[PDB]
Amino acid sequence: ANDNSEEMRHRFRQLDSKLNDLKSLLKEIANNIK
Amino acid sequence: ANDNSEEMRHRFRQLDSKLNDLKSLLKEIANNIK
Repeated sequence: ANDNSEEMRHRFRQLDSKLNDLKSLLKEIANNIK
Repeated sequence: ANDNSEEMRHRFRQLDSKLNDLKSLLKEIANNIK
């Protein structure tokens, strides 16, 4: 049983968590400046 | 031997490095404002 969907999928999930970390950083700066 | 997984994969790696550069910029601004 072999597939290449889950490896790109796991890439998508880890970049999604990176983007959410970046969103948390942006909302941190949004709370700090205001 | 032909595949299209590695070209989209290399796109994913170069955008991941772009995102990490953006994270370094955000942490630079996070260090500068504070």
